[PDB]
Amino acid sequence: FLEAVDQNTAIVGSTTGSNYYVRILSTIDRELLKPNASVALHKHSNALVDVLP
Amino acid sequence: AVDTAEQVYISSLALLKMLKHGRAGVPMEVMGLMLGEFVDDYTVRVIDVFAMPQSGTGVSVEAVDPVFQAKMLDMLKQTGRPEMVVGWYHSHPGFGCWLSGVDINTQQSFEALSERAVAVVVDPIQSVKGKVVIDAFRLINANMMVLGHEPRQTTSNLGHLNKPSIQALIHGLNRHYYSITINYRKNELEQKMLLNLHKKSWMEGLTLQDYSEHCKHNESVVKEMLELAKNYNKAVEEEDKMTPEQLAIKNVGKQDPKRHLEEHVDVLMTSNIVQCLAAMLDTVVFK
Amino acid sequence: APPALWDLAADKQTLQSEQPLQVARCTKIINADSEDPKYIINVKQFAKFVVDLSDQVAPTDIEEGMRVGVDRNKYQIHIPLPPPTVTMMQVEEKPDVTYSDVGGCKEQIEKLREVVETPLLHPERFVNLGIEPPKGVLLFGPPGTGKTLCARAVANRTDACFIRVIGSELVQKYVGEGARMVRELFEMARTKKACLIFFDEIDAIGGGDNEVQRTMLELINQLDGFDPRGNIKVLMATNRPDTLDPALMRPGRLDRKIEFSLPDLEGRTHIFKIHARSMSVERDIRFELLARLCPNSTGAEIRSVCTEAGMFAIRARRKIATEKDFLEAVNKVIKSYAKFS
Amino acid sequence: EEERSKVDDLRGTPMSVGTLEEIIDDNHAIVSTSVGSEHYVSILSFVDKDLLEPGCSVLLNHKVHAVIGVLMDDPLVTVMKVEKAPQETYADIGGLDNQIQEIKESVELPLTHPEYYEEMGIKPPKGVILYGPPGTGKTLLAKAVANQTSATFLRVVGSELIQKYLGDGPKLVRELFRVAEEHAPSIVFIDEIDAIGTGEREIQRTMLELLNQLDGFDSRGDVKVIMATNRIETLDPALIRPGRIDRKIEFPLPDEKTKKRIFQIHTSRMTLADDVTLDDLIMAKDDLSGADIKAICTEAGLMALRERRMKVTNEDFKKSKENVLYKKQE
Amino acid sequence: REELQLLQEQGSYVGEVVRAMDKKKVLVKVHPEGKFVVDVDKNIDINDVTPNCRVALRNDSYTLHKILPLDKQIKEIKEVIELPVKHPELFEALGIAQPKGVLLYGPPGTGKTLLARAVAHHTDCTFIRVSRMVRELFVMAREHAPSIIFMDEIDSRLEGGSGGDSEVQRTMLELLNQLDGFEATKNIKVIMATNRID
Ligand SMILES: [Zn+2]
Repeated sequence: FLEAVDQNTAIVGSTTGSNYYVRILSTIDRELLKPNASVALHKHSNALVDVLP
Repeated sequence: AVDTAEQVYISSLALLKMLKHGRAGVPMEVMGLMLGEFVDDYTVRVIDVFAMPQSGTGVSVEAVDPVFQAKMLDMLKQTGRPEMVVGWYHSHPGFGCWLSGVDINTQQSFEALSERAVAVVVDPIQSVKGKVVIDAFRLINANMMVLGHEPRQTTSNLGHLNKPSIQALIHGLNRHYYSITINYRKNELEQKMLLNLHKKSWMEGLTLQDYSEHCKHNESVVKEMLELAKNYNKAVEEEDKMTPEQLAIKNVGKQDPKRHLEEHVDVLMTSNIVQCLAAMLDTVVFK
Repeated sequence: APPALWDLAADKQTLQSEQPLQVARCTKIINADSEDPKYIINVKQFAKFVVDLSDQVAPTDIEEGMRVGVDRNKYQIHIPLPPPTVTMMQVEEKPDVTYSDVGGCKEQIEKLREVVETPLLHPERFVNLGIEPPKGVLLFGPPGTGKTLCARAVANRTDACFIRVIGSELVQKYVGEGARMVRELFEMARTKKACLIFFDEIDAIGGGDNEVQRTMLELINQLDGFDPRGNIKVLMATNRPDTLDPALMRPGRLDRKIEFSLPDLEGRTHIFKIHARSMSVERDIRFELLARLCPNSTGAEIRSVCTEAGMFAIRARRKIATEKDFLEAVNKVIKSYAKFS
Repeated sequence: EEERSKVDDLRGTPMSVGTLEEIIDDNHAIVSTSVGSEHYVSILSFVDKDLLEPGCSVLLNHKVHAVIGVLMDDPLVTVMKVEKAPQETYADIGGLDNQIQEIKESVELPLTHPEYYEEMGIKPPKGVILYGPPGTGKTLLAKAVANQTSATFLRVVGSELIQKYLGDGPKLVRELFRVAEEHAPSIVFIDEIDAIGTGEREIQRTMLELLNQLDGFDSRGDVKVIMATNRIETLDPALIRPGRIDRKIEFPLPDEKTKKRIFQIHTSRMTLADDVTLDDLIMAKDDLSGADIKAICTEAGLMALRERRMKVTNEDFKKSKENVLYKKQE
Repeated sequence: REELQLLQEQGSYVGEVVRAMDKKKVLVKVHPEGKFVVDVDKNIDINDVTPNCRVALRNDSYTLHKILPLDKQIKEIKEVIELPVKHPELFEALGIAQPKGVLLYGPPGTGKTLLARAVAHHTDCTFIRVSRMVRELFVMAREHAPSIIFMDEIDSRLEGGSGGDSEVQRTMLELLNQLDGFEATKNIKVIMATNRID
């Protein structure tokens, strides 16, 4: 995760270095919106379910 | 110069054969042939669908062996399968379901006999297991560029044809390449045989075996899930002790996306298994 | 837009012509060939590929390390294509100094004249009278008036001035171009019906340096190797004998090492005789006088005498040049420069 | 109209920006990108193919890369040369009349007044190479300005244009050689030659390649190249014989009299008071060019112009002279 | 589930526009092997998209979505700091020419931080400190004008170092040109600090 630009939508940096713009899912609260966090999207859906400690 | 509103009938035969063929849908190009019967102009029904052996060349007109095709078709003619071929299908993994120049060339060569020439491309590789939405493809005439593209009546089903609304492939390559709607059909034998077969696929053999397993596991294993369930309940109540302060201060607006209600409702639903199975133990003990 | 109008109307057939010629696999170049069916190819992305040859390209038209068009769908070679700038930049066809500039070397000018003039004029006399015409000579040592006999050799050919090659063009960035350079200029030497090729400044490619050892040892493999030709011409020009590898590999094919230091009293008047077609010299000026009034005046030094003296003759605003007007430029340019040197 | 608005499918969403390498006479050119993808497709409309000057950025697509058009893009080329005709002639400066008639006679004889140039049959199309100890464009542009009266001019100042970017190579020298080819009646002026004085290994090979292309091995007499540096010791001895082959001269030390003449020329149009002495002005200076005395003539004319007067008093010109005394000592 | 097709879109890229073109075809600098010039979607105007900024661009349609980002010392200082405490509004009515700033030269034992933060702690106003990186804090002081600004880090022949220092001398000269220039807002009072040849 790189930055959060607004509510319910943010940007996420992929492993290859390219930054991705993906709307986050509504079920996830604002606790997972930490700027320096280990976010994990899906391999196809590219949606985040939970972050890793 | 005439056109109608055609619709491809898809039963569970071709569907499940495209699902096993999708499991065998390796990155290597695969080949298949669809069969059926043409009853009128604007309807097409598929019944028989089989697979073809793979080749190093892949999808091509040279890979289609006419003596093997006609041999298997003749072996279907000596059996109870008096249906002629209606089209050919394949898989396009990774690069999208669109058709390359070779595919449109072998489609142009294979459409000389059948005017319809139904084409279906299955791609279960990147498609999630939630939806199995599949689409059938068609070939447009090159001489129709002056007149309207598709003079197809009954424009109601186009709303159902607008579900594949990818912003690159459909209208990214829609020129000289359109599609057609897909509907299904299910008789009572498939409905009751497959319905009872799936309910039984989620049920037991005698249907009385694994009931007492959980009825008596409520005392051994579920007790741990009940203690942990109470640990989550108290783990939320420790914050619910702090909630009446904020609710006693602001009372305006909601900032916490957590509801703290439906999760506890679900905990009660998992806790009601003891109540629902207590009567089961009462029946097993009674008679 | 006016240029795009007729081509815009001519863009209709580009749709029916877009299906062909679409093949482009980044023009991957091959490396070698173990067998005729399978060809080992390497793309620029550091990915080695192998594919069979198509039916549209003959196997005899395949060259080692040749950039050709290749499909990205069938991976076959549809059509080849003919295509550094220094190679064609180094092409030289210009008239220059003739034989009249013999620098006093009575015997040496025959030792090289019998190999630069006679083998071309008498091909049968040297094959029947002997076993083959001579190889060539070797001008080296002190620079002095160097490169004058090179132009003398270029204009000395009675048919067409040939190509000369300097050696200071091989030491550049992206080493390895020397191989293809010498192989394509020797291939063009095969195309020019056994033409003669001159190689100047061997000291700029001889004497880490292993990337240069590739180009100069391969150069020796192309000189001693009689594949282009082993009879036309061999000649190297260097300032120092500190190039030991060409000195130990030269006895195989090169021969007749000679010297050319300075001309004599009767030569400088002949360089003035070739300067009779230079800036206008009045008939009152005697070539023997100006030639005898300057010792140690090699053809390059007196070429600079005519250069600086030409500049002062231009600055004099005169219709013609007179010896009394530029003799100060002569003895100034030889004596004021001879003081420290 | 429809044929003009029908090619929008190629320039639509599947569009990219690539880098063309060269144009082939077979109407299929070769392009490149970050990974160097080479695709050859028959050309289309909206392209020029003549003034395109291959080796720049072009327009590509996500498709088979049919070239639908081109997109031009270099601000550094504009600041290279001046296209105006300054009124400063060879008769506006004195003392070096021979030093200016050597270059005037050197490069004004070709292509102008040709009876003393083409009748001789020499044609040394190399030109002289000078150097000014003060430099700063004042002396070297005061000597090169003689050719700027009635002629096309070409100016190159500083070796920064090679070192301010990645090692593209001598391609910019090829651009100056093609604009000089299309502008043959011109004068090439290279100023502030500090390539080796200021990777470093590539500067030597692009400088020796600059010497190679500057020698004119394939071109006839086309243009006169006049180079101008500041220190003659910075240039290697290898840049001489293939470089300066016509003539060179030396510039005297501007201590008192050359600064008196520079002061007279910089104070000939302006009006100064009677009490303005010269010995203190030519005494307080020490190894100064003309750009700072022109700067104090400008700020002295403006500072004296603050009182709506054009006369420059002595105390105000000493007050502006303090900028000269401080600037060289800072 | 309608958004699930946009999940199947394999996400979207992050576009960065560097130059706008007048032909309604804006080039956008993207990830390497990018640089995809394309016309933006029809529901979003072109002129609003400013160059040199990052935007949201889809990976297939290439459409833009939106823009992205001591009792005597206190007795003598009461007139300097305790004056704007109780009556900040009637400064326009007061015509006694209140001083712009005050200086305190000497050994900074007590009075550099405890006095300014103590009396300013009685003022209950924000206390901005200085702590080239010397102009952005001045822009922050321009944004948050009402405060007590105090020099603490700077308190420690002409030359280039006196020109670079003369940039901050120019900063305080334009502090006398803003403070002594025109009162943009009430309560603008600062405190100087200097102990050496300066
Ligand atoms: Zn494929």
